[PDB]
Amino acid sequence: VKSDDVNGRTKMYKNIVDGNHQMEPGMPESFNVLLKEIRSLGINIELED
Amino acid sequence: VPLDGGRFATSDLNDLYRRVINRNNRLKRLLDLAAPDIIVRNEKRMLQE
Amino acid sequence: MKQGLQLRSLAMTPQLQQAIRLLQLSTLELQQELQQALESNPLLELPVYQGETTQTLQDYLMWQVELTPFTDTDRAIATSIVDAVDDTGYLTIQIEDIVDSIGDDEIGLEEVEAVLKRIQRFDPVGVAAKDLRDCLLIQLSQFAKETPWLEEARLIISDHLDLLANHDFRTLMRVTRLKEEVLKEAVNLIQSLDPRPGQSIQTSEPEYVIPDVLVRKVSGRWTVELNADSIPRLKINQQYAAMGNSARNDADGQFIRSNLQEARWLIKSLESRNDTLLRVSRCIVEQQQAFFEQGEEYMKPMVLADIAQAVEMHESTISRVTTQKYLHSPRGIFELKYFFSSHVNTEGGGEASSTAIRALVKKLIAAENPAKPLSDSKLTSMLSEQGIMVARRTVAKYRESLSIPPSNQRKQLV
Amino acid sequence: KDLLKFLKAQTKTEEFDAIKIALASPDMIRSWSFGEVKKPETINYRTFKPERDGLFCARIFGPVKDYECLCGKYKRLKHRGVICEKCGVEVTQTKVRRERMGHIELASPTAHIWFLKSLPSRIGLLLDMPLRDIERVLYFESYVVIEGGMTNLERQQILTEEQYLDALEEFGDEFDAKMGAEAIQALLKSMDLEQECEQL
DNA sequence: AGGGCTGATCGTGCAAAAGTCGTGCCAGCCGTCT
DNA sequence: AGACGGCTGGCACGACTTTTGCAATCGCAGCCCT
Repeated sequence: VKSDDVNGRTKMYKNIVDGNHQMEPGMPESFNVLLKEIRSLGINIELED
Repeated sequence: VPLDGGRFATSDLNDLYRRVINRNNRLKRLLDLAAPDIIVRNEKRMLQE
Repeated sequence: MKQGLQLRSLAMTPQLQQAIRLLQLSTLELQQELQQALESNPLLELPVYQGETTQTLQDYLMWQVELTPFTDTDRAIATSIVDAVDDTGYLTIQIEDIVDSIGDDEIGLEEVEAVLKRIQRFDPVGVAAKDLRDCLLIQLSQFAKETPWLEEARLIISDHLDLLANHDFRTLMRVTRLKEEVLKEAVNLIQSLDPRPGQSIQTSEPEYVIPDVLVRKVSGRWTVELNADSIPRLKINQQYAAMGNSARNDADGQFIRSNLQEARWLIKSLESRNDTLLRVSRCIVEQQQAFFEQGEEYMKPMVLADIAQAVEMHESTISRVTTQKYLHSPRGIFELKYFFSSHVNTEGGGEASSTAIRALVKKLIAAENPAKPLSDSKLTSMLSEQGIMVARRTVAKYRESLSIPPSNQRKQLV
Repeated sequence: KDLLKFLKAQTKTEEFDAIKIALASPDMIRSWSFGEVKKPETINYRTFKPERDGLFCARIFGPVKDYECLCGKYKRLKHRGVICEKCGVEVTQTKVRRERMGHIELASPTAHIWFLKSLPSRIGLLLDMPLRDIERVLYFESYVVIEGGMTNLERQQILTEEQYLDALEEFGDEFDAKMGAEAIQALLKSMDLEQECEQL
């Protein structure tokens, strides 16, 4: 929660208003952006399990 | 990063895709024309530089 | 004097003609064409950004839609309503356009209307107005009913928009049977209904202008300077120029020479376009300095043949390449043809024009009773008083050109 | 699209357990490659419109700010798979606009500043048979011997540009010698590391 | 052995058919006071 | 409670513009066709 990417800000606000108080691990959204990198995905041996 | 509004001043966000398309299309055209090895090689050097 | 022998050239057609035809085009038309041409010649030469948020413009409406509980289809329809909103704040594309583009039977008119009504007034009130009018009704209903004269305002806004369009207060009072001048409070409240609540943000309409020159009017004698940065520069690849003579192969040298000749012709064409434009622009700025200074009201009758005779401008190359030239000056941004004003009659060796007439008619209609605008006959009288002598036929015709209601149609209750 | 799951499918995430980082082959590289843009222009103040096949261009790098297109056709979030003819770009969420790199080909190689520059100069291992000669090969200026047993030249033998010309003149059309990569890296490309491992 | 025949080069207008404005002109119409 | 009246725009004609659609025969001399 505590920074900048307002993308899950909407989800956080909706969950809190619902009192859901829930979050999704997802990816460093910025490391998902670093995959966007990945030498342009050049390095994607990423064996997500 | 437009500080003043009139000019954006992309703080280190230049795109070389200009050079990409330029060199690739030029190589495609001159390849059918049996381009000089010198011009082909200079394009090669700058192409992957 | 008489006839005997003596006397004695010619131009070129096709290739030179094509190069010349390229210049009559627009500025960016020439720029994109130059890019496409240079695509061939081998012998020529902090992730993102954002604006106001929460206050996030149309995207703020999209987020407030994303800020409420809705299903996938409701969110998709709200997004179709929001993304299909123009710079005026209303829903740019109606529900029917979205249904046709989707082609989805699951998304229906009822479902789309429900999703849009859930998104009718969230941030701010009256977004995706879909022809604001029911948006005005939504603003009135969302506004507290405790406001006085709200019933009269609602009755007027329901189906009396046409009567208010003509500013016919008498017709409105006769139709709605409203108490005279008691509906005035309701009408004034309707005037302050915050139209373009969407445009309040959506009117972030950006300003676009690429004048082909700048007239600095440097100490008078309006100094026209060509937009050299906007003037492209054609560079020849000198490395190819040094890599062809050494070519022991004749075919490569011949192809290089032909490419060089074509590129030189193109560069000369662009340069000639620029130079002729500069000369004619100086001539016009001399002619339209009164139009440049006092304005379109003092816009003199300017013609190409007269300008060509006055500045010794091209007799036909000018007539060709004159298309699409724009200038930024103290008056504003003006087109090339905008500089030349038509011819109108003036006695006593004086002369008259068209843009002058348009601005004068605008002033004269402004110089009319707010209840009763200036008649086309009255406009003719004003023009004759100015010495224009426009007469009623051209007066009505230009008022139609000026697109303003004249007396018997601009008539409003005082 | 029934639109009853398109937004539902929009929100998804993976476990990303035991992630690996390694090289690849160009197939996936062009698999990422989607668009084609031509110009280096940044932004046009003439019309305040995106560059056409330029930087931040349409038909490239993902969707548009709204589901509306730069040209103006198929301007709706409801239009999902329909592609307007005026400019071909996916009309969807702007999130994919961050999730779209491109690939640049230009059809020819040059120096990798990966080897011999870091604290470990992988140069020798990175260039393999070239052994720190890939940088020299990055000039297409030697056309070294590729193969040829008839000529008195090894397949993995250095033949500089003058050496290549002399080989072609003397050995005739028997001393095969190619550039790009020029000094040694092409013969590296035509090499097997199993014998090198056994020899080491 | 005699004829054909070939184009390598040969580049700032115009003209022509078309269109389009200026101004007029005209026909119905509505506010109203008769 | 129908005509006045100016609107007001449809309709008109010429009058100024205008855009496109337009490249050669050189020049020999060798080569091809006869």
